[PDB]
Amino acid sequence: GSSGSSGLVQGRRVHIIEDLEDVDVQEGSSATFRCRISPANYEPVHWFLDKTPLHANELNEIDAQPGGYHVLTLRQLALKDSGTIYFEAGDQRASAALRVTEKPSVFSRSGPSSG
Repeated sequence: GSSGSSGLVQGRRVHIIEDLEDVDVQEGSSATFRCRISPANYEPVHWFLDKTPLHANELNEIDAQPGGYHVLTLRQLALKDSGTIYFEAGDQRASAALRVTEKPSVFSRSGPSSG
């Protein structure tokens, strides 16, 4: 019905070698999200969760193990974070079940980024 255009152009090529698996831990902890994506030396890398972008910070951790092993240690998580990690790399997109239950502690992720 609507209008629009199409296009099929690109340079490099990414291949999801070992897509994520899954994670389930009490909110506020550091959930690790490993994923093997080629080229092993691909970068930069993007990381999303449900419907929100993710960037390395005092809490956000994004390592780069050898062999395209991108590890994401989201420190200080929240029950709301519980969703699905949507990794991005070229023309590929991973998807891992990001589960997050309640935790014993309190006051972790209430309002880090106002907006």
